[PDB]
Amino acid sequence: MNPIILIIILMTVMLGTIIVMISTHWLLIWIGFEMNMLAIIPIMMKKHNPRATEASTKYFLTQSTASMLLMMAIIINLMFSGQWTVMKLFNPMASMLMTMALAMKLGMAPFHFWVPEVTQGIPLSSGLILLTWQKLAPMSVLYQILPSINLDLILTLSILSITIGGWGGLNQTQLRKIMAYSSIAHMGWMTAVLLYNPTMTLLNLIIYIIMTSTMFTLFMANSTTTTLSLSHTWNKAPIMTILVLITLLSMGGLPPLSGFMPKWMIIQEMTKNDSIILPTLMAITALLNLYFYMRLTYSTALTMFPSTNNMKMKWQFPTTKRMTLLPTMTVLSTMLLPLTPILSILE
Amino acid sequence: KFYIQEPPHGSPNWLKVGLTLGTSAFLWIYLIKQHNEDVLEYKRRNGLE
Amino acid sequence: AKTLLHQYWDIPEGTECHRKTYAATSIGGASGLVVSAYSVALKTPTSFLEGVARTGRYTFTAAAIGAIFGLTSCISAQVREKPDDPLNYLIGGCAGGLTLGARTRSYGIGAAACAYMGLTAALVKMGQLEGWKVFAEPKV
Amino acid sequence: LQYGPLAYILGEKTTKKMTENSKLITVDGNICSGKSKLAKEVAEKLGLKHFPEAGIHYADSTTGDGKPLPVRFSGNCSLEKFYDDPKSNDGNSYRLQAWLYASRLLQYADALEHLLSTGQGVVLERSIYSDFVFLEAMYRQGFIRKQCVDHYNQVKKVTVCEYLPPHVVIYVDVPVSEVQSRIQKKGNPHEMKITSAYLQDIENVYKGTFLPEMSEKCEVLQYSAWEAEDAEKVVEDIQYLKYDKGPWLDQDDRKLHNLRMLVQDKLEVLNYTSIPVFLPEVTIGAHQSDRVFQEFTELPGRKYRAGYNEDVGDKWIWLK
Amino acid sequence: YPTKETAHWKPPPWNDVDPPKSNLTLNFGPQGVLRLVMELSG
Amino acid sequence: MNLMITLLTNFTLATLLVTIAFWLPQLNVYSEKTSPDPMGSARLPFSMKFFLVAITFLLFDLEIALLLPLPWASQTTNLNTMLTMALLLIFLLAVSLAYEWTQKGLEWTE
Amino acid sequence: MSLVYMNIMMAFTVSLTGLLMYRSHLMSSLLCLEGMMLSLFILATLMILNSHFTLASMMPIILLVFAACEAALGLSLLVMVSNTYGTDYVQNLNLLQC
Amino acid sequence: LLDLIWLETILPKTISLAQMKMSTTITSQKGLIKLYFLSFLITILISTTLLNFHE
Amino acid sequence: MMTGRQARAPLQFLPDEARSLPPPKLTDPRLAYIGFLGYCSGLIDNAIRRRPVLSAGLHRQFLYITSFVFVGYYLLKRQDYMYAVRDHDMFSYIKSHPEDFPEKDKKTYREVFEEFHPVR
Ligand SMILES: Nc1ncnc2c1ncn2[C@@H]1O[C@H](COP(=O)(O)O)[C@@H](O)[C@H]1O
Repeated sequence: MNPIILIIILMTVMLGTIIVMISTHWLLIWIGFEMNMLAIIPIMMKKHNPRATEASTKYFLTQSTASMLLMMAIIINLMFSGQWTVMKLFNPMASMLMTMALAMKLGMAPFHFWVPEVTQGIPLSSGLILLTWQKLAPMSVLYQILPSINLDLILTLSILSITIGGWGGLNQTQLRKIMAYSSIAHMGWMTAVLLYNPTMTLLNLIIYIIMTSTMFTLFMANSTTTTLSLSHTWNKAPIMTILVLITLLSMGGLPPLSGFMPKWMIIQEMTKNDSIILPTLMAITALLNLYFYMRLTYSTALTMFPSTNNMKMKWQFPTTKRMTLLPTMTVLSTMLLPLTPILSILE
Repeated sequence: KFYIQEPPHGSPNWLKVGLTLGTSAFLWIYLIKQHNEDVLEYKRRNGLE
Repeated sequence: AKTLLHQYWDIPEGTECHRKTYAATSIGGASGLVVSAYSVALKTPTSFLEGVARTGRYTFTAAAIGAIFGLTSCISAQVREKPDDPLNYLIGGCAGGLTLGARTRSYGIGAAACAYMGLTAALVKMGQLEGWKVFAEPKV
Repeated sequence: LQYGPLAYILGEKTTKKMTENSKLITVDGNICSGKSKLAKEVAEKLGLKHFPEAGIHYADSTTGDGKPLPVRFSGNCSLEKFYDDPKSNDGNSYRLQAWLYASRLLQYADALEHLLSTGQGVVLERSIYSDFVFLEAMYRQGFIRKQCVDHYNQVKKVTVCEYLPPHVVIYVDVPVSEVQSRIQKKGNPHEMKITSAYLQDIENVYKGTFLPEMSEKCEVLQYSAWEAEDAEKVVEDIQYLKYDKGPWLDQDDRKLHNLRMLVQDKLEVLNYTSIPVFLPEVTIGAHQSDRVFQEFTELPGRKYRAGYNEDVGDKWIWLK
Repeated sequence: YPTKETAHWKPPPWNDVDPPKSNLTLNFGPQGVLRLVMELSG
Repeated sequence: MNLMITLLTNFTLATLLVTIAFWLPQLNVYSEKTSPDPMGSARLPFSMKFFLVAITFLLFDLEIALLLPLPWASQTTNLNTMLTMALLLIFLLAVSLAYEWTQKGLEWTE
Repeated sequence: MSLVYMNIMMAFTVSLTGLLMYRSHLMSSLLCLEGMMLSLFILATLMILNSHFTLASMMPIILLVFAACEAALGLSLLVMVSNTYGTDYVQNLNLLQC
Repeated sequence: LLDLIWLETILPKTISLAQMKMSTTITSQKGLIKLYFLSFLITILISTTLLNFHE
Repeated sequence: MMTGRQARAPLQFLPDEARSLPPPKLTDPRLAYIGFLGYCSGLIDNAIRRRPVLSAGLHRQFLYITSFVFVGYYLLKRQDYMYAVRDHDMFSYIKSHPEDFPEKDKKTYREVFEEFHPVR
């Protein structure tokens, strides 16, 4: 963990993601993806324990398989088009292969099988990076290919991802697996809306990024990894319990919080295109999400779990961690509702 | 004194306080100047003179 | 298995029982094959024989569900002389639920499957009549 | 936060101050081995800082005014009650041992931070690597249960593995009869109530479990009762040592910098000490915890951070 | 929600560190003549 | 096709040589060798330095393949961009070698 | 198109069906990854050399080098397993489920 | 009979029982990567043939 | 869904024609709400670090309010420009194509038939 090496690695991750963002050639898109995963491998080997090696092995295998599928789509597109502009593809097989390649990259069910495992075995900063910054680039790739996206495949992937993420998060008690399944459900939610209005997709991506960053920042600040220590934290700082309660209330899309902003407006773009059953089904699965969220807040703040004896020493020391951007991201994740039309800046 | 060890936050960091005050003043006058310039260009564009 | 749905819906309701019965049986067999394949892939079978026993159990159960539901919907539509009625699909869904409960050695599960499968088949008839589109093309 | 990765980028290297005299030395012994002054002599021989035995109010002493906080606010365990009834219903034994292990972990973290920052060696008494010899001496005397033993083992396994052992350890060999006679002549009105089987068990765990692994993982010296008085022989023996064992050899600047970052966060040191394992000798319900927390928040100097208390006389609170 | 299949899943370690669960020895043949028992670390 | 003719002739001559060395002395009736190394029973140790120098060889050979097309490129019109690119690539090789020097790579197998 | 194109597709599908349903350790997965490597390289080179796209001769070589470094990364991962469990078997990768 | 048992049985408890049962079936994986990749193969084959997602 | 509009001048947060609009006032209610959000963020920052909430970090609170009000003003300007673009394009395409938008003859209530369903 040399600070120079960590800074260079983080700059390499940023450079790879921005190379995916700003390029006009498929080869450079793949270049950014490869450099991003290559430089994100040491982030998940920060703590040097065998579980991290297991998680990084699974992550590398899945991402490399997705990248090989991505070249299969690119080479097929070259065969049927003879050109390399990042735009609508010129072959249905190219669109199909690209769609499940990006589904494999983004942990969309049934290609989600690496997401709840890898995030369980890596440190919380690496988990925050994987669940926040990694999702940005293939969203750009899917946004730039939306004319050629097959409707049936992306809709099936979206509904399967939402349902599977909700039903898988309904059972886990670890914080990281709950976060992983919540990320899967949110990914399905904001990929269901992509073909109709991608501004809603970008808004939901920004909201989910901010809210997940707040959640992971609170988890690193409290040094809590399971449900029981997160219950135990009420002796140390009750204001942190209030904060995690209100942002978990926001996490389930309950008004008047920020998490009700995207999904409701996603429904605002479902009935425009004459679709009624679909937002109802995803709303029911969002209710499942809110059920295990309510379970987390019942364990955390709305009750008073029994503590141990050593809390007294922890009452003699303030939190010395670098609690960075916690208040701004907490405010932006709760009271952003009356500024809903700010999504117009994302057009 | 009350604390046996001197706390790191015992004395106000005067450099950081002056930096915060200067940043606030610079941003306020920049916002005011930008608003004045934009409203002047608006009235010159649309002829509300 | 998209054109199989079209062939199921190409036959008019309450007119010919046989082809509706085989179409629903093939739909049930395909669904059971997908479920059994995912179960074998995810849950490791003890051996080849027990794996194909589970696959055959799931496939035959779902095929029986499809055949019973299609047959019951068709005989109810014939006996009511009204193809444009969700009552026939409600009765067929309850028959499928009763068959599933009998296969699973249960009765409360059978009644719940009656209620939910009848409501689902009623909504399928609702979408067939009023043109509900859950997979809507981008219009605006 | 003063020391961070930015300081290490700017050239704050911790082996710049790591001379040959920066040594971590801990001394052990029986209940009344008389080592308490001996380490003090080392503090005036090698110039090393010495730290007393981590008591109940040690965490109370290191922060705030340093005054001993009442036992309700910190500890909730007394040594006199342990000497009175070791098999008591409320479980003073394991609660006292867990609190003392936590205090010793805090003391070892402070010692490691001082050694890594100031570059001066540190002498301690009964470090965290020599605390289980008490607890096992409880379990062989029936003073605790097996669940307490495995809970303490889990706590030690999750806490010790992030730290390095001391350079040289010194064990003073005082037999059971000498220890009992020294206790008798000391004059504490409550110290004769322990059976001599407890001291025999302490000695047995010392010579059966502690020494066979501190003869391997670190440097070890052993002395009898009378040879502990001769300070010049002890300091000549420790100053003429050849360090080849222990993981202090393979320590680069990066690992020591990470250790300095980890020991400067007192929450991070004690995060895994109080794991959510519900053993009825250490868990306290919501009502008492809430009451004692609201009472501790009303104490002077403790309602806010150390630089932000108006009632103790801190100025310019509104400009920070 | 414990079932029969997942009844053996232990809770993870609190520090999330797995427990860790030698050197080469050579027998040089006599093929002066010397038989060396050689210990190597690479 | 002449190149493949040479390759087939050479491979068949090698096959003839190994057939003479493997099956021709089988005519003799010498003996059967029942035959009942320093490695007694221990597992093969994983000397990590060999794997490290192998993957270092792999990375250096990959960017050597990057460095290759200079003799063909030397006739290009934009010589300044070529000179900057080649000097910067060889500087990147020097920087990677310096890093592999510094972080204990070239020790215990120098 | 040409028949060699379809042969390369069938080869890539063979490597795909070999990469997913493995029974051995991670070396088989990396070998099938190299099969995907080789199939994509040959297909890209044939496409570039058949349509006379002169500049896109930068495509094949680059299409190796990057993922080649990525392949090297995978080797290090296997060494980590070889430094932890003794053998790099995939049946030993059942520690993260609980 | 009605306001404490049957009305509690029809809407909320059947839903909760189905939710917890299929949640237990979903999260009962053995953590084997080979099974996950075999399921990936089955999904790809089903999408290419049994659904025809590429038309 | 405006992929063909901003492509002529990409990566422009506030273009030149955005200066043709009336800029939002410094007393905009949305701007004051964003300033309130900044004040709440300062209060939360004081509360999570165990400090006096209404006294400590006054310069910190003023910086929070100032930064929030600045970014809110610029975001409001971009929102107003985007909605001006939206309804300008709406009116322009309505004006350009009046064959798909016929003028409906709004009939009076004196002859149109509304079905009446009595309630009893
Ligand atoms: N299990 C224990 N029983 C009694 N005293 C203990 C125990 N563990 C640690 N101590 C401490 O060790 C001290 C004895 O060391 P000393 O009298 O300084 O040689 C006691 O006064 C206690 O503070």
